[PDB]
Amino acid sequence: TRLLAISPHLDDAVLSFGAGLAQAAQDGANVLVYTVFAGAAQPPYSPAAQRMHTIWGLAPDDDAVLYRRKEDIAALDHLRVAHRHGRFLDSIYRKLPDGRWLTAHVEGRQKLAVNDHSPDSDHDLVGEVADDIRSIIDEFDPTLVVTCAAIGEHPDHEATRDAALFATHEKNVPVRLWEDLPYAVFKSGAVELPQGFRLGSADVSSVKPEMRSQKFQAVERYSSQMVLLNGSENNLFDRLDEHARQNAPHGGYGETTWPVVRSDDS
Ligand SMILES: CCCCCCCCCC(=O)O
Ligand SMILES: [Zn+2]
Repeated sequence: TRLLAISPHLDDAVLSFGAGLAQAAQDGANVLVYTVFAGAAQPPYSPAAQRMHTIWGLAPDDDAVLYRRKEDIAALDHLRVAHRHGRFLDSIYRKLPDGRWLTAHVEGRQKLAVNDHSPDSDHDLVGEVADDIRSIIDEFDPTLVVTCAAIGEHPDHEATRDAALFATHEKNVPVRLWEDLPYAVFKSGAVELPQGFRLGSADVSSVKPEMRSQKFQAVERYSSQMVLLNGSENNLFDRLDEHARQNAPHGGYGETTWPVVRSDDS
């Protein structure tokens, strides 16, 4: 088994699929977690990025990508799986064709806004990510690819998912999507896939308590993300446990994944 997990950001694969990854490794699978939006960023940073850096417990002008890459390596090391850090800039570092930042902070609004931009610029990014994923598929030769469902609709998650769908379709490798966590705790779960693709029936895994423990410990390696993920209740792991319990009231911990298959008449 050669399992390629494609994470949009430095944390998503561990949060959503860390128990699956750890179990795969223990079972003897060759596991590689490739993060798309791990590209190096350097000042000057936008006000919005500087705001995020502060929330992440860094100085505004710190090399946040470096800090997060080190966290990712620590977390994946904990799960005993390999990492690969991609070249694409997180949405907080990207610019529009016109020179404006992609993401902006709006005074008095907690949620960051995305500036409108061309259909072409979106298509081009997905195309580039798909190119890189096709190259990794050639290099790693996975028997299975898993990436995010993009529940929560983060643009980076949607770009990752779509590019993975295109690349795996072209290369004829099976693909599954994980339920994005913690997003799925506060979203409906329904997603809109690119034309021609649809989800098959869900699998809800049953993971041994040791795997849950190992996942949760790995999550804690993402120090920069903890305050943000824990919320005003300090209850990330409680919420993840409850979500798992909902989906398997007769079980222990688990993670929901769906196969992606071709739609009828496509
Ligand atoms: C426009 C939103 C800013 C992008 C922030 C990406 C940070 C990673 C957190 C996550 O993976 O969920
Ligand atoms: Zn993410």
